[PDB]
Amino acid sequence: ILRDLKAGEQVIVDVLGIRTIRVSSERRVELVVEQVAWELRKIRDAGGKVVVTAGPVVIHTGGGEHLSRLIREGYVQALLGGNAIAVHDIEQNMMGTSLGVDMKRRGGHRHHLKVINTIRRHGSIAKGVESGIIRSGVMYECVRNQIPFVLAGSIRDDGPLPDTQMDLIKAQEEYAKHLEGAEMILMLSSMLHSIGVGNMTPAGVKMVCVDINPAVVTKLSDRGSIESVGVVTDVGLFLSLLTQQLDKLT
Amino acid sequence: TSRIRFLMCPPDHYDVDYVINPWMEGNIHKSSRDRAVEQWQGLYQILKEHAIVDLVTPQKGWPDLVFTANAGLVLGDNVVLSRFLHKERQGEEPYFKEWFEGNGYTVYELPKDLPFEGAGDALLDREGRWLWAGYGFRSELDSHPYLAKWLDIEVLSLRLIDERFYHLDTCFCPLANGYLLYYPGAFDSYSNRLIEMRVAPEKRIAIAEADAVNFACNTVNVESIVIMNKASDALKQSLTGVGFQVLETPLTEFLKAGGAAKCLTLRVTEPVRDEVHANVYVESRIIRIEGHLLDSGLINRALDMIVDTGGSFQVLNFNLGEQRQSTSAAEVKVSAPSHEVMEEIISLLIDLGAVDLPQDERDAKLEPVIQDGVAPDDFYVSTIYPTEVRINGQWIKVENQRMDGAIAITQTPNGLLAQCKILRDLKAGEQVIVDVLGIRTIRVSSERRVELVVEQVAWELRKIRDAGGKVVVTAGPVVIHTGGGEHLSRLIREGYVQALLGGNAIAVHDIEQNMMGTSLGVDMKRRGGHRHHLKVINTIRRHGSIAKGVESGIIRSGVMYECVRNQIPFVLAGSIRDDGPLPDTQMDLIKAQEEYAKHLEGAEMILMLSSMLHSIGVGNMTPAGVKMVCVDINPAVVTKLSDRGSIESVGVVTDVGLFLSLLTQQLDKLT
Amino acid sequence: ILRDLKAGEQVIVDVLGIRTIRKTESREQVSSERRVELVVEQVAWELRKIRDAGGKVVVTAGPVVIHTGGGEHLSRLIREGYVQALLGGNAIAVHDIEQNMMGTSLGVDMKRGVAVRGGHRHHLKVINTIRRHGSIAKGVESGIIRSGVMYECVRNQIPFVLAGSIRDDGPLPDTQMDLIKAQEEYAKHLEGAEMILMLSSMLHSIGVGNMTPAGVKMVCVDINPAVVTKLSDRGSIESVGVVTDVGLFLSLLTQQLDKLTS
Amino acid sequence: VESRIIRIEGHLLDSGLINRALDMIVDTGGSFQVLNFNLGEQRQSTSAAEVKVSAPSHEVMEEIISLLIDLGAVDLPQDERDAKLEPVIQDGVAPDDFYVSTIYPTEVRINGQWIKVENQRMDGAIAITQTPNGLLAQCKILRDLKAGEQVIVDVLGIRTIRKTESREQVSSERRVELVVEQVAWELRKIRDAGGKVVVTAGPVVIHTGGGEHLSRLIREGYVQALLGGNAIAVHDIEQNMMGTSLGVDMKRGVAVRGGHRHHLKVINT
Repeated sequence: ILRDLKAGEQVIVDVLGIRTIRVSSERRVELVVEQVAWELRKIRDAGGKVVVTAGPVVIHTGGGEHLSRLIREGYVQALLGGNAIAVHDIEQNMMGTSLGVDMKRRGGHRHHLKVINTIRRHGSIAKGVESGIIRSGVMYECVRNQIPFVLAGSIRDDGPLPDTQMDLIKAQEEYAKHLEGAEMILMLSSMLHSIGVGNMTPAGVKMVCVDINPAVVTKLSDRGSIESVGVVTDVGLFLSLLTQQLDKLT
Repeated sequence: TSRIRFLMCPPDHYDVDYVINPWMEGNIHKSSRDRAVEQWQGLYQILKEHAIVDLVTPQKGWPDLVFTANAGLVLGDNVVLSRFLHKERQGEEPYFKEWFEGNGYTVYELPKDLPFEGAGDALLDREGRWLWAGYGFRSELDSHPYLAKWLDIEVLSLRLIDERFYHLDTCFCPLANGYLLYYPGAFDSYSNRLIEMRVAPEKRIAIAEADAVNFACNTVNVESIVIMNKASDALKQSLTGVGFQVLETPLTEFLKAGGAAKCLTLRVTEPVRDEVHANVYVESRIIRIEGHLLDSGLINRALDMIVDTGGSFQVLNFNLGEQRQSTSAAEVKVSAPSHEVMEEIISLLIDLGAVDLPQDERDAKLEPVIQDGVAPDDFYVSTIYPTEVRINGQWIKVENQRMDGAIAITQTPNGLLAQCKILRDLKAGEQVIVDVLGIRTIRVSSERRVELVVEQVAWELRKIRDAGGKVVVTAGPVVIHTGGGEHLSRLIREGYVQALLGGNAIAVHDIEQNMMGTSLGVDMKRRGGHRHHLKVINTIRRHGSIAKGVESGIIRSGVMYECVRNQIPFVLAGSIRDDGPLPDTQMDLIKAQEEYAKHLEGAEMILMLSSMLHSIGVGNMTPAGVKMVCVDINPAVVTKLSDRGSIESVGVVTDVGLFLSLLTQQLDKLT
Repeated sequence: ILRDLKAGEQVIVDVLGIRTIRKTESREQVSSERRVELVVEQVAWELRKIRDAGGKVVVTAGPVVIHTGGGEHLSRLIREGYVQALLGGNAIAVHDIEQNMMGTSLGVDMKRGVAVRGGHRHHLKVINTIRRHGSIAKGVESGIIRSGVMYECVRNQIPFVLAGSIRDDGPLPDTQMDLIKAQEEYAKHLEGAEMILMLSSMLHSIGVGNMTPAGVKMVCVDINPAVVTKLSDRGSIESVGVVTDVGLFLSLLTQQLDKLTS
Repeated sequence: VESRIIRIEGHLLDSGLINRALDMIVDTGGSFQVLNFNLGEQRQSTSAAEVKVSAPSHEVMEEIISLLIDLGAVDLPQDERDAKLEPVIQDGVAPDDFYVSTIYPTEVRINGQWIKVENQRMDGAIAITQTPNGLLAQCKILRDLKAGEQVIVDVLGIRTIRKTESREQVSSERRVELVVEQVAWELRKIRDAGGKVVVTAGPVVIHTGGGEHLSRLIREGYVQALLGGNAIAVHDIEQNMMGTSLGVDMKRGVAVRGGHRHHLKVINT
């Protein structure tokens, strides 16, 4: 694996001399989008704090440009996620793919691993931005607008990126710290990061939980309706309707 | 007496100190004192150019005293003092009372713990003809009869349903010359119907959400002048177009507490008409419910049903019963804003076993069947539960109980017979129970994917329409339920659909959504009873066809409407589950299959909008070469129809309302 | 279509002298096991109690019963006196007869529990054969139908009603295509019912539900939790619903019924 | 058997607050008797009820009172007592019977005085300390507890301060069976040949009652290594020690609420 390579080893490049041997209604979504957009604009305007958690499905499904727009226009004060969402976002922006899938419509792991290796060689996402190889997207806007982010590691992480916190005691601490003072947590199909964040968050914080996995949603919409809202829908579609609605409010 | 007087109160002690509405949330001690004073001065000085303004003395610890609209409601020499729901504003009441007394008003006071929040929740018709009174968040429905009596005026009740628009004056603004500025989405379907019955279309200025969250309805109308926080260009054009002069003055510091220009003012010189007198549409009825009330949660379920349906309550007494296992009993006064809503409520409470007090028990009302297969207006709709009805002072058991029928009363050799019958089995001359008296019971696709298919399908639809080709649509009731009917009827109106194939249920729900704003009793504005549904079926059966319903003017919009108005052929194939059915529904399925087949001839595209079995049936009839577009969340009507190869059959697994929404949006982009 | 053929017409048989002319581009492309098991235990007990007391049990059933291998178990239930009436559509009868005559069932490999393509020939053959004999009952009498759900209904004189639908192939001559009469026939057989067993039959289950008063035990089995959640709105003392494989459900039910009367 | 009278106030009849309280009592293993009910005069007036709660043991009583505390159940003002405190003796370990915190704003009674708990979160312990700025009550996760800290145990002297609006609200059986037949055969073949079988497992194994069967597989030599997370180990141990599993009633195959106490107890132990 990349992180185990040692200075002085010879590595095969190019491709020569290699062979192998053998659920929510239309009304519902629209009502929640209406409410969440109003609240987001309201909180931003009052200088409050919104925390977003996001999983790779945000990128895969086609929602990354909507998220990076939220981050660029001041609606997001911290981003919590994992290794995979940062890799796929950087990948979509550097090569227009995510897991080798052209966003223009399976596919190889080459783009994915090239991204990981390139960011490891620079040493951080921010140095990738500074050197000019990351020019847009979710991680880009976090760096350019100095929005704090935390990437918590997982057992399945590829690489990982240098930025990824592989000491989970520390990761839980960093999450907790960024959650302080949050008025709203927007959880964009981030699964275990969503559960972890719910466990850390006291009552009184507005929780918005978006996912097609209709039970990260019901497990987080258990804190009562007045402060936790749930929608079961594609997160890219949700983000698309949300940014549209924010524009209507101007 | 042509001189207009307002009461205001300066922001000396104003801030957001607590949270009692959704606007205050996040805003504690976030008000700027300088900007608040400057904004308040802006409004105050504009108002003084057009009217008289008195001031209440400001008071430390009661910041929302600036919102004088809620002090009470004045009409002539009488005032009904506000009783606030939240303790944080209740401390204002003595200072408001003091001002009204000092100015010689006759002050009426509601019972303690009966909330009513003044002109902020009750807005006079600007010609003084009636009072519009809100309920749902702050003022109680049961305060409305007091307003009517004490201020001697007709009172119309409106139910608020959006917590951001928690006072009537946030979303509703009567104007000079009969105009009305308002936000329909703040009201339930019942209330929207009432507004539309009372105010002609030319006089209604319905605003968009963007204007509503700027508090554009929270407007002070002096004569031809309207003063408000901010108006869009569109809104300014509408208002100036009918002769108002619009004056804007920023009030964002007060929006932080959930109020604007109108909330900051109380008009104390209001038009008093000699011919105007007390009139109350609110009605009430006392019921008794008995059993293990606390344990079963039965009383909780009854009360929630009363409130969800649009009414109100007051528990008059609750008795525990004196041994640990014995049943409890509660007497509950139930209130409703109209007779129509009362009937819906009483129908639901009947199933739960609610009964009259002996002194109030009455015989069932009866009306004659005059046409076979048609019930008289306001027939009671049966449930699955065992039921008794009171005829000539005697309770008799209903036979052949079944939901969604009418109860027919007939005379026989051995006495009165009460029989549950489906509408189509009613015979001329039978008597049917109407109203609600004398009735009781006895116990998957990604974002990219959807967008790509929408793009392709929109292009193809516009292309086919423009070349004069033929598009057939099949549609199931989920199109209506999910919220997609207006999108479908638009496709039909603008020439994209040459025939519509469906079943009984989609026609019933579409007509229902358009006549009463519900679908299976669900308000589209956000379970529910079968009354609306059965009333639709019965009404169309009485006219004899959907087209005669259109012609007579009772169907005025929607999917079936546009089919009739644009002479688009439709076929409704029957099913084993059909209610009624509608007259138009083909219950001979050999014939229905033939009529489907005939309408499918020459089709270049079939758009199947989650129509399930009608989709399968249509696929079986259709040769290769016809473009098939299959939309459904049931991800295997989709895979079973997308089996004819990708070049001619396209499938998406998604909400059909969302799909239709994106489709009509995309069609507009192509212009 | 078959029902439109007229005596005297010449019809292509066999497979000679037929070709396609497709253009180039065309030819070239929720309930856990523990839950289900406790529900089955409660239903099996209610079911034996009702049969011994001589009560009436009505079953509605759709094709997924055959596809999941539930057919043998439903057959057994009918054979041993638990089913007094059977309500369904065209499709369950054709699939049951196909599975029993040909060992196949349009769209599903029953034996391997997976979808398959093709199979229309066996399906249409069955429909044509029953139309030739003129009824399911004559198909049993002539000995061409020898086993299965429809067979047991005929042999034990259990009444059945097949309500037509807009998607019906054929239909069978038994299938009632006049839906006013179909609703009347359903309502008649529902009279006196103490339990209704709804075995993933979607539209028929809702129709039956509409027609059924309180005081009737409703058991609703379907892999789609959307129809189960609909039909289960009568409170947990009247209705029960499980979201599961109906063949699984029927298998356990018959196992559980054996434990009771032995 | 233990008994305790509690008081509940609010819009009891229409919020169903009273009804949710009674349900929890009986579902957790207790019983109740409503001793009295004072009905509010209007719809918005508050109502009050006094309820005698019984439990078969102290343990079950604590479970009930923990649930009722969140609904805003309080003591009659003369039955108020100070929260019991026990010291932490081992870093990152709470004393036995530590109270388990919730998401809700919470006060605790220390020498006759009600004190607001800071840094509130669920599944923590509440540590009490005297500081140069007064009494401090702090919600702390278990691993952050330090030897010497005083921690609330039992269920006395604790109340919630929730505001009014808050307290008041694919594979068919045949397929699976043929797959199992193929896997069982491959599995026996590999074990007899001395090969290596690795299992990964998540909590849903315990919830669905698979735990006894996985146990059996390991016991009889089919499993050479087990890979999983924190959660499967805690749920397995909880099910076997306590007969429960956070979030699921294994026996009845349905979701349940509550259960955090048993879960946190296992982790702490």
